[PDB]
Amino acid sequence: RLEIYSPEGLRLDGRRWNELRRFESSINTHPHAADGSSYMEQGNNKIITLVKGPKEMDTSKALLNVSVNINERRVLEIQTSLVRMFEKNVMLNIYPRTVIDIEIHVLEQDGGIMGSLINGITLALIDAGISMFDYISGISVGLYDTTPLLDTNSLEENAMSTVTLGVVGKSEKLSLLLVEDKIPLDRLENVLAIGIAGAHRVRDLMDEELRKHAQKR
Amino acid sequence: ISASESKFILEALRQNYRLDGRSFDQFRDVEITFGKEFGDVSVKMGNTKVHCRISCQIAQPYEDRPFEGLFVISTEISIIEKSVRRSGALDVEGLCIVAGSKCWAVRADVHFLDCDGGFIDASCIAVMAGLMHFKKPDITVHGEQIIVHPVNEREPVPLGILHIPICVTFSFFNISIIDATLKEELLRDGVLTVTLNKNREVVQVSKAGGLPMDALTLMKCCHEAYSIIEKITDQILQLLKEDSEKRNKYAAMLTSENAR
Amino acid sequence: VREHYLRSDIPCLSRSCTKCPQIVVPDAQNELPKFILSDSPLELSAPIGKHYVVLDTNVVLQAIDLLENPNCFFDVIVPQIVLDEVRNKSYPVYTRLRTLCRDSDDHKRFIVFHNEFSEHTFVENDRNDRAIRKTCQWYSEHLKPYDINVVLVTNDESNIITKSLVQYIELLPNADDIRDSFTFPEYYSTARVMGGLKNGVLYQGNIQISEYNFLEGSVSLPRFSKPVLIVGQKNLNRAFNGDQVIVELLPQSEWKAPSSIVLDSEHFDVNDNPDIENTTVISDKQRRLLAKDAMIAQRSKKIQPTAKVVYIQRRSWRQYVGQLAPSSVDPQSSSTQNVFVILMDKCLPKVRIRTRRAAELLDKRIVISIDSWPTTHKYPLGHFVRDLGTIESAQAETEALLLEHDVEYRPFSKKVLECLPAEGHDWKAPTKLDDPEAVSKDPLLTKRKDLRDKLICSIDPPGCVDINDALHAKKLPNGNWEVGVHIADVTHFVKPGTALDAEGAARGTSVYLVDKRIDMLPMLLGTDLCSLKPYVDRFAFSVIWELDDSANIVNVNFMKSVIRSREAFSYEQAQLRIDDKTQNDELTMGMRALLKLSVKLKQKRLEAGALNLASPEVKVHMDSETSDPNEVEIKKLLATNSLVEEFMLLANISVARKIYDAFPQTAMLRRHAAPPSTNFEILNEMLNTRKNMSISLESSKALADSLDRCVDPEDPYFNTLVRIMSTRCMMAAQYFYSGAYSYPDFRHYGLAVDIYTHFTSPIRRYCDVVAHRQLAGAIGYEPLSLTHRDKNKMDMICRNINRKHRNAQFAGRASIEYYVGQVMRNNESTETGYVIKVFNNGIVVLVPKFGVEGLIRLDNLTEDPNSAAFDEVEYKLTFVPTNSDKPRDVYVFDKVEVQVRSVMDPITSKRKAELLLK
Ligand SMILES: [Cl-]
Repeated sequence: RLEIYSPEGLRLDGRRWNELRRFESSINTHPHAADGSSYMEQGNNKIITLVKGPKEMDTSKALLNVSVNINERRVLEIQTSLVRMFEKNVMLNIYPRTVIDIEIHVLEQDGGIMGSLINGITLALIDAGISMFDYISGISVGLYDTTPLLDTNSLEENAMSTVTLGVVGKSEKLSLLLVEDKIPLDRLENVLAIGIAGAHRVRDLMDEELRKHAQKR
Repeated sequence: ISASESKFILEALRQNYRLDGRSFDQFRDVEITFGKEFGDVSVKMGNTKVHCRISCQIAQPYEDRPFEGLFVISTEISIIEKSVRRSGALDVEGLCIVAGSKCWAVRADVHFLDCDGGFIDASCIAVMAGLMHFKKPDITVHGEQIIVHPVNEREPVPLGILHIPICVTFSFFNISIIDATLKEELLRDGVLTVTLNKNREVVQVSKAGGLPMDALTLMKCCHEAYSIIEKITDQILQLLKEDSEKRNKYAAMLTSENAR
Repeated sequence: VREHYLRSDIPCLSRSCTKCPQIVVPDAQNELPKFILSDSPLELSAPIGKHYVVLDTNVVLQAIDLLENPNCFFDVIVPQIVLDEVRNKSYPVYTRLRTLCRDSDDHKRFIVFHNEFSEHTFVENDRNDRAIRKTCQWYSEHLKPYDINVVLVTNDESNIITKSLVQYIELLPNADDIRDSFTFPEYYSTARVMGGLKNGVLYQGNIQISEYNFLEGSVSLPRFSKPVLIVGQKNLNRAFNGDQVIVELLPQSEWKAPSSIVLDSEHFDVNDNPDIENTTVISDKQRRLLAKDAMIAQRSKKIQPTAKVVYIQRRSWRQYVGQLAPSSVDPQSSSTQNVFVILMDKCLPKVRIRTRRAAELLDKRIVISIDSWPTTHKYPLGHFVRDLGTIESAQAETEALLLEHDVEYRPFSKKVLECLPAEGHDWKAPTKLDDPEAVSKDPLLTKRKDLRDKLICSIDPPGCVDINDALHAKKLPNGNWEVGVHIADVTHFVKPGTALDAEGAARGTSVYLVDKRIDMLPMLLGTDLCSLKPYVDRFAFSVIWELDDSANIVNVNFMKSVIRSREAFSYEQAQLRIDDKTQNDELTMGMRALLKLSVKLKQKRLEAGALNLASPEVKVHMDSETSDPNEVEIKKLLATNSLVEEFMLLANISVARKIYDAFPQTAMLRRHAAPPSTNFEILNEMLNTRKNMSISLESSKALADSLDRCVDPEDPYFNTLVRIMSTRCMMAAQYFYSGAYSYPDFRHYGLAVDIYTHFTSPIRRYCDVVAHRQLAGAIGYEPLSLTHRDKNKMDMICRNINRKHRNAQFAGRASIEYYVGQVMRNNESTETGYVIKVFNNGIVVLVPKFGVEGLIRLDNLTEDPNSAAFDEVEYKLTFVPTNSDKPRDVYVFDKVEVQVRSVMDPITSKRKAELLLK
């Protein structure tokens, strides 16, 4: 048994309500296996994402494919949700007569994979040099009583309703909104408010590494 | 859809009317019809017609979950997923008979007759109408592990229902409309499907691609949706009460528990 | 592997940190953390002076009671790691330690300091002792500037002030006020049990659990005069009240007297966690209690045969009503949870269930079912069935009463319809009995007599929905009096082998809650057609006597009749008419004739040793032979009550005889056994010791007379109390067919009559249905259904109706008990009670007005229990009341004053509305 949210506002891992968990990244993790590739740790989450770039079939478009491996229903769901997002988002009209194959491997998961999955893919594609409209970043919020908790580990998804959002750049428009368990209508908007800020931070963190890796050479 | 007919529908929405007369926030008049057997419901939405049939049989539970029964849906044209179970609409823990060894497996086979959109939405009314109109055999489970149960000898019992979730599907253009027809549906650029119950909780929301949508436009949708969901809940409830009355002409004279 | 982040946010929490208020961040609601612990804490002698206290985990587990005490721990720090270790050993105690923090105020204050999350305090065998130590150093260093010092109370440098609990308490100003701190035996095999049975060394029985100690039970056995006791968790061996059980006697070294302590599941072993698919913490409160009960057990005279349960032959398990233990549930977590359910029956243990909706169901009255109770689990395991609604809900309460007593409340089967008359409310008694169309539609009419000239009237309580019984009286030419009891002819309407009959048979008897009536039979019969309504022809079965000046029976006749009641009086309305000398018409004249005759009939029965049930308050603790539901507030009786009663009684007697004489095999009858003189032991011992009196048991007359002798010159009412108390000792009457017993066993003991049956109330009772059909046969009106000659079927009817009656009364008395509870709460009312029981840790009070018991518990009777005196010979409890300072003696039979208020239990997080002493 645990205390999900102390009255001193401290959670199981010692975070507060509006605090992300640790988020570190790498790009170009597989220079030969892929055209782009990313490795990403988000809390205890751990994902390799690989885009085997525009290759040889719509003549108007490129075709996109997300393949996600864990180490059946839930999987195909996760997949087809991510193909949908990144179909809108990638400029498939710049790469006609072509396939982009996104192959993911989830090494470890501990709450909010979907959000984690999104950030990984986004990183892999920027690395791929594939063009897209904006940068979608992903995140989960959960509702504890009257208080949103901003980045849910697995013990947190079990004890409260969760919302995942994928956010388009520094804007407030959502590419993806998945409200996954019950939330009172009169509390949804505030939860979305927190998702959007955390999502923005994730992007901000994402941007740093892309800055960093860019300075080597 | 011809290039013309598409130009005509799309322009009309830029003006801002819909070819069938109804407005952007308007859900097709819902027509619920109950059949002879309990659990047998037929829902009609403009030119969309769906039939659901609730069935029920002893099974067993999963080794994971000894203290709860099973609920399966199966659709077959001739989201829906989360809602029903997610809401605690159907209390699966109340379908446990003997922890670990015996329980109820409930089914809804949903069958689409004619489709003019509203597949997700009509499906969900159908299951919920079905689920609330259905009745279980009566069992005697004295014997600890021995289950007795029939049939006309005893009157069937309802399932206990804790929310009535309803879906409303918004189609978007490049501008949002509720319960698209098929032709409307084919030209849409994006989908968002809000489920709520009359208790005012958002049971589940789903949006993946295409048109990026504002926090406020989600909220705006949830409200437009809720207002509908009342009507449909009050409708489903009245049509049960009217069905139950028709089957029990003489309830009034038959009550045991009479007030002082 | 869990993540772990370290902080600089986390405050001292001392109202005098002046650095921490700049470490600090607003919470979600943009509110700065309120600092809790005081500027000026308790200053002890130095070194120490002004100090905060820092609790070790084992101090909390063993001494949570003393922590809750309002006179000792004022500023306390709970290291997060101690909070955690406590919550894993026992969630209930954790719950209680959080309440203390939460409820921090001017008197007492507790905080949690998250030692494991600060950069400063976190530490990397038992690391956890060093963890806690470092908190104290940090808080010492942190606080020095304000003269505040840390003390660490423990059990098992130094440079940190470190004291045992014993040692900390001794340093206090008011130091010397010190209330200071598994497997069941397998059941036998079949072959073994059977062995033991064949040799007479094992015994079959029905375990009744005692009503104030869920861990004491008894089983009646022929060999033994008093009930054989079964005492404790182990010897009870997972039985439930009701279960058929096999027992073995324990050696006499193990025999025990009836326990002197009260107990329930809610208040025993309260520190346990439920656990599904663990070193126990015993509270000091409990050690101390089971001490005192063992101390009493050492010395008592009058020990009785004790046994132990070796096999469960029949499990009593059904669906049970209960509400969750808030102390086992996390109210803000949507996870699935192992939790405890407290059942509504105080006899039962509590149940483990695992549920996805722990938090949602938390103030619901729910239904559950037991699945198993194996040797290696301290509690049964069950599973959630459904939610009846909220605990205040009232409609959810009615549903629970009915469920708990297995009373069916659903509507009547639609198969019943077809058996009621086609013409429903338009049904009419024929004008001419010899009418030919009528005679074809129903040929039995020829045998029906016409009593429409009889000046018949009825008398019932007011608000009577169904009129079963009616009466007339006419003076005969010769001097004698013709008298008539005319009963609803339900048997004309309710035919055997029909859905309608099957139903009433199944139901057995109508049921009455305070707010609700479960009908045995459709309203169309009971309220309309069968009821002997005024100014309407109505079929009846009539017993007409000719009675002499002395009330003797000169003859009797039985006949299906037509009748038409001239009037419907309530009892009061009847009393009025008779006492109105201006009215002297024939019907009135008969009414007065009834009363005078009735008074004699009762004298007849008193001189045969009938029990005096004149007081209405006594009348409640028995059956009512009219089938009248009890009132909540006991009304005073009038002459007319007895008038109606003695005549129903007479009709019952005369039918009993006739139907026996025609059918010695299978006459439907009611008997009442004389109690064993053992039942009265505790009463005469209470009566001697406290009152210099006693009740005599040679015979029911010897007793009746001895009650008349129990008179307290001090108190008039005492006498009636004694009566009320001697009735609890009486046996239950029971229905039975004549075949199963011999004649001198037919006796009704309390009514003092050779033979008896229920006949005057067929709408509300199925026994009278059967006796009507039987009488019909006895007079040759119509042949008896073969069903009612079939001993096998007639046993199954008897078993049932006795059960349904038992349950009916129990249902109805629980409804009253629940309403009196609300009425005293709602009206904040003060009422007069009498003490009928004294335990070491509570008393039981009767509230005469409502004729209801309740238990006032010891720690609801005093702020300090540990100083109380119990005397088992003197039937005396001595204690210091709350809101007062003087020692108080309470004894059995003491007139007290009582009231109801909402108490919140510190152990049970629940806030019920308990009964208190004014
Ligand atoms: Cl590589």
